[PDB]
Amino acid sequence: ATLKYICAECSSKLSLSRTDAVRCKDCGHRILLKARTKRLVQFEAR
Amino acid sequence: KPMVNESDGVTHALYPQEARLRNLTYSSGLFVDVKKR
Amino acid sequence: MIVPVRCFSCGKVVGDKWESYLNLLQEDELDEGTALSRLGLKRYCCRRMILTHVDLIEKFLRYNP
Ligand SMILES: [Zn+2]
Ligand SMILES: [Zn+2]
Repeated sequence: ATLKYICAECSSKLSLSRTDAVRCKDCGHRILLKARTKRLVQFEAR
Repeated sequence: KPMVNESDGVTHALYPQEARLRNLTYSSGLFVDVKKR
Repeated sequence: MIVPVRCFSCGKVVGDKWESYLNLLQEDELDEGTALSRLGLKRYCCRRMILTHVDLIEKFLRYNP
């Protein structure tokens, strides 16, 4: 139910905000992606 | 061997892939045995 | 980089023939030139289509998240 971020390696949903640094629970690997949009995108099929 | 000495953190063993993303420099330590006399 | 659904030049689907083709190869041990022919790929347009594809995706998959 709802997510905000993700880890490059240990692909695990996070969810944060200012103050709590930008790392992850377990492995540091301080990267993190930003998981898709909720409002699905549509495509021409040509 | 290559490593990231970031503050508010220890010292991660840096791998290219990360330096690329994080804009870091895949470099390492230069140590020399000085003599005090 | 996945098998081309349908051949650029003429139109014949070719989306399926991949696995078949890759099979009449390592198993039934035939030579490409023929395997294709077996798969119904007459004219060279559809023919070069399969014979040249580099299925990179297989490497792409070997990655991770
Ligand atoms: Zn993590
Ligand atoms: Zn063709």
